[PDB]
Amino acid sequence: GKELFEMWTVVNPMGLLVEELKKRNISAPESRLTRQSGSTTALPLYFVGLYCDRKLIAEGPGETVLVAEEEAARVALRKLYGFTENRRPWDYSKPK
Amino acid sequence: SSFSRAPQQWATFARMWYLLDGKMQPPGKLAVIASNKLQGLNKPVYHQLSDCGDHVVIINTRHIAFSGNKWEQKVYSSHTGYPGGFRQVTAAQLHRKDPVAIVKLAIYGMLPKNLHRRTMMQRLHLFPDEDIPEDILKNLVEELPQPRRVPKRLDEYTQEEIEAFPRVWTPPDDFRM
Amino acid sequence: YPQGYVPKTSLSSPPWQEVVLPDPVEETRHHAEVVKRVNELIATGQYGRLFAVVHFASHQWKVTAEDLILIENELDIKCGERIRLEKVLLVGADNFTLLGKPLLRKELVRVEATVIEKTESWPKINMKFRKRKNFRKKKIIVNPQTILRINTIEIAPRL
Amino acid sequence: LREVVKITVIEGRITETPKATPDPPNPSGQCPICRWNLKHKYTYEDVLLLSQFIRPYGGMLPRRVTGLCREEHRKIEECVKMAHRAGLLPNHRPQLPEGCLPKDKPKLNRYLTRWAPKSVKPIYKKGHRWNKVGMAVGSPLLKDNVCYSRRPLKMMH
Amino acid sequence: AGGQWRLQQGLAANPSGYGPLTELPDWSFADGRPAPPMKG
Amino acid sequence: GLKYPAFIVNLIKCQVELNRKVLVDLAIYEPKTFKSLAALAKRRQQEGFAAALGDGKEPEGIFSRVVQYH
Amino acid sequence: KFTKSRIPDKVFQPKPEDHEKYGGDPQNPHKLHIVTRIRSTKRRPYWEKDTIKMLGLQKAHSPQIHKNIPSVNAKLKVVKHLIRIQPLKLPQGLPTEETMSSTCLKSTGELVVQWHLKPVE
Amino acid sequence: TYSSLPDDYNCQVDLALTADGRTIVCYHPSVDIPYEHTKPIPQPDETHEQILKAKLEVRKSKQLEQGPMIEQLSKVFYTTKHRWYPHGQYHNRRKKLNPPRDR
Amino acid sequence: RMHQNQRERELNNQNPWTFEHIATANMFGIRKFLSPYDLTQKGRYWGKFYMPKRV
Ligand code: FES
Repeated sequence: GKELFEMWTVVNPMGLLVEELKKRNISAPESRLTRQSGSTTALPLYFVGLYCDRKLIAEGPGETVLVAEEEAARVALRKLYGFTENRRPWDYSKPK
Repeated sequence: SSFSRAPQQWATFARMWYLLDGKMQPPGKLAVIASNKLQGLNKPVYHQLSDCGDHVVIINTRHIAFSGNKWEQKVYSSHTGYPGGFRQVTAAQLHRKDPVAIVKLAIYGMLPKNLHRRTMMQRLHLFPDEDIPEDILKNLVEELPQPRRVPKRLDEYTQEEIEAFPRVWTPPDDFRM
Repeated sequence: YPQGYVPKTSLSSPPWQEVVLPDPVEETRHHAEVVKRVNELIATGQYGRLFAVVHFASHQWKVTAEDLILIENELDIKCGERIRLEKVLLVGADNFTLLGKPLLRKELVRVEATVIEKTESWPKINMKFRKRKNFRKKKIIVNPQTILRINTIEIAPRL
Repeated sequence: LREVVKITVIEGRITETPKATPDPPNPSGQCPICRWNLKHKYTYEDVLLLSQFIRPYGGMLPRRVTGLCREEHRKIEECVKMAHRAGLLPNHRPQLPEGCLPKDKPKLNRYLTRWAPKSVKPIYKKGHRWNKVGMAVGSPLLKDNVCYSRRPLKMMH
Repeated sequence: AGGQWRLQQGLAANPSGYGPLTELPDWSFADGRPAPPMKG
Repeated sequence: GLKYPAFIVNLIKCQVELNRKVLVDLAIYEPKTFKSLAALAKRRQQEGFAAALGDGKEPEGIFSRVVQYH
Repeated sequence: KFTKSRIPDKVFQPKPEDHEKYGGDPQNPHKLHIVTRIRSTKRRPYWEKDTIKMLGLQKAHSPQIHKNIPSVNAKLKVVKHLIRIQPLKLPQGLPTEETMSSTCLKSTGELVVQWHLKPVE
Repeated sequence: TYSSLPDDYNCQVDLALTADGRTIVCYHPSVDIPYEHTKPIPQPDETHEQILKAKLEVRKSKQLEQGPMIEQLSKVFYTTKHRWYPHGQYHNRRKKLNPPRDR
Repeated sequence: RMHQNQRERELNNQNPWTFEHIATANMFGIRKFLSPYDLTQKGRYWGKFYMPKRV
C-alpha cells in the first residue's frame, strides 16, 4: 500500500523524466491542458496531459497548472518503471 | 489511477459548473434538473454529510413559459408580520416586478428542508437574459439539454417542408375569402 | 400514397426511436473473434491485479489479494489454515471482465483465503420497549466472529 | 378565389385555386380528416394542417365550404385558439382599422391554454391535501386522442 | 425485482431459495478435502 | 442514459445475480466494468422490445437465452 | 348479525372454457393438493382461525400436502380466500425408498425425484 | 459497431458469449484524449496561497473586524456567514484528540 | 325504453367482475363488510337512493 515517491524523494520530477526519455531516444513531452473547471474561483481543478509525438503518455490532476503539470510527470515516471498501482501483486505463494 | 493521495482526493470531490437555457421552458421542469445538481445526487459518491454540490447557472429566466392559464391563476403569498401585512400577488404581476423570482421559488421548494438548503442557494446563479459576466463564463464546463421540445412557428418552416405535407381539401373557386 | 399512410404530425409517431439489431449470423462470427483475443491475453499473462466478487456465507464481497474479511459466525477451521472459496460471480482485470450465469466454471478461477483470527463481538445492548422499562430489563448479545485474509486469485486460458 | 375590386364602378373577378393532392390514402372517407387517416393524431402544434382552414385574418371557415363533420370542426376550432394564444401563427394577426397599434405590452409565453386569458380569476384560496382546487391544462374535446403514456394525461394541474 | 419473471422460467421467486447458488457448498480445503455439511 | 428500473431488471433477465451493495462498489471503483454492464442491460432491453413488437415464431435474442439447471 | 354463510353450489360447477384455461381434464382428477397460506387470520372470525390450525397452515408461504377427498374439501372452502391451491404433479413417478432422499419440489408443482444442481446441457 | 453505447468517452465495450453459452466475455480498452481536443498551457502570467491572498485582499481598516471579514470570506467560497463563527469551550473539549484513520 | 336499456347494459357489459358474483360467493370474505340486503339489492340501492347506472 505504499506509493513509490513516498519511499523515494525526488525533486524536479520533470528534469528526471527528460533524461529518461532521452535514453530511449524519445522526444521531449509537450504539456497541454486536457480538462478545466472553475478557473477563476478559489477552488480550481486542472488536468494536464503530457503529449509525445501527438500521442498521450500521462495525465495528472492538480489545483494549479504548475502543480497539475508536476503531477503528470510523476504519473509518467511510475508507468515507465512499472511501479503503478494496478501492477501485478507480489508473490508469496512460492514455498521454496 | 496512479495519482498521489492528495490530488486523487481533490479530483474526486471537485465541484462543477453547469449551464441551463430557460427560453420557452416550464419553470417546474427546470427546477428538477437544477435541484438534482445542487444537492449532488448526480454523483455515485453522494452522501448527506459530504457537501458534494455543484454550481448551476441559468439564463433567459425572463422567457420561461407556463402551461394552461397558470399566469392568471397561480397566486404567491407573503406576510410582513404587522397587522394588515398579508399580500397576495399573481404570477404575471410578480414576473413583471422581478424577472427571476418565479424560477428561484420553484427550486427553493424542491430542496430538502434543512440548514444545508440555504448553503445550496449560494451556488445558484440566475440571469434574466443571455448576458453573463466574463468571469462566470470562464468557469463553465458543460451545457445541459432542455427538458421540453419547442414547437416551430409557421414562418420558420422551409418552403420544402410546406410542400411535403399533403393538402386535404381545395376551396371552390367561387369563394370570396 | 400507399395504404395505411398518415401524414407526419406531432402524435403520428411514437416518442421513442425504434432500433435495428445486428443480424445473428455475422454477430456470432464477431463473438468468436472476441473470445479468441481475450483467451490469448490470459494465455500470455498480460494483466495486473485481479478483483473478484465471491458469494460467501450469505453475503457477496468484492475481493482482491491481501484483503481482510470478517465473518460473523464460527467456521470450524483452525487458525492459519488455507481454504478455497468456490462461489465466484465475477472476475475482472484492467482490460477485460468475465461474468458467470450465475456462477463461473471451476476451471476458470481459483480463489484462496486464510483464517487469521477467531474472536467475539463487542457487547450489544438489546432493551425491548415496554411500559415500566427499567434499567435492568436489559440483555447483552455477543456473537462469535472470524477473520479471513484473501491470498490469491488465478485464471486459466480455458474460455 | 373571387376578389371584389372597386374601380364608382365595382366588379368581381374569379381566379384559380390550387387543388388537393391526388390519391387520398383512405378513399370512401366522408370527412377530409378521415380520408387521410388523421382522426386522433393532430394537436395544437400541427400548424401545417390547421393553417389550411384559416382565413387571412385568423378566423375559422364555415363548415359548408370546408366539408368537415361536426366532431372534427369543433376540434379544429379549439386547436386554432390555442395556436393563436401560443404565438404559433404570427402572420394571421387581427387587422388594425385606422390608427390602432398593438398594445406594445410584454408577451407572456403560454401553451395549452383552454380559456381566454382576460377573464380568468386568480385562485386566492387554494385547498388542502385532497380538497385542492385544480388548474386546468388542455382541452376536454381532445380526450380520446392516441396516448403514448402508461396512464391517461393529467388535465388538472 | 424480477420475481414474476423468475417464476415463469420455473425457478424460485427469491434467488435465495432452491438452486445452485444457495445449495452448493461455499468452500473446501486447499488440499481438496470436502468441508463438513452446512447446518442450514 | 439508463433509468434505475430498466438497468436492474434487465440484468436479472441475463442471469446476473449481483446485489445492490456490490454494484455501488463497481461504479465508484471500477468505472470501465460498470460501463460494460450498462451496455449489457441496454441490449437485453432492446431485445425484449423487438420480441414484443414482432409477433409469431421468431428466433430469440442472443443474450435472451436462459441456461437451465436440473 | 354477521354469521357463518353457505356458498351456492353453482360456484363449484366448472364450465368448458375453464378446463381449457387452467388445463385440467374433468376426468382423471388429481389426487393431492398443495396449499399455502398467503394472508393473515387477524381480523377474521374465530371459525376461520381454528380451521387454519387444523390444516397445518400456521406459517405463510410454506406448502402443505392434503388429500383431494370431499371431507377435506369441505374445510378448504371455508378459508378459500386466505389460501392458494395447486394440483400436485409427479413427472418421474412417485418416490421410492431409493430416491426418498433426493426429492425437491419446484414452484410449478412438480416433485422431481433427482436433484443434481447441474446444467441440463 | 455492435455495442449499443457510444465508444467515444470512457471505453470501448465489446460483449461476446462463449460457445457453451455459460460465460459472458467483456473487452473494454481505454480511450485516450485526442491531441486536437486539447488546449495549450498559458505559460505567460502560481501557488494556491497566492491566489487566496489576492482574493482575500485587505484594503480598508487594515485587519477588518469579525463581521466585515466574515462577509468577505463567504463571498469567496460561496457559503453563508454562520459557518465561520467559533464555538464555546463545551464543544471544543469534547472533540476527539486522535480520530481513527483507515488507510 | 329505460327497462330495455337496462337489459342491454347487462348483456354487453365488458367487466368480468360484477357485484353479484363477488357477494354471493364471498370472495375476499367481502361479506364481513356488507349487509344482508346487499345480496338482494345487488348494489343498486344504498339507503333510500337508487343508482341509475349500476349494473
Ligand atoms: S371524420 Fe369522416 S365523417 Fe367524421
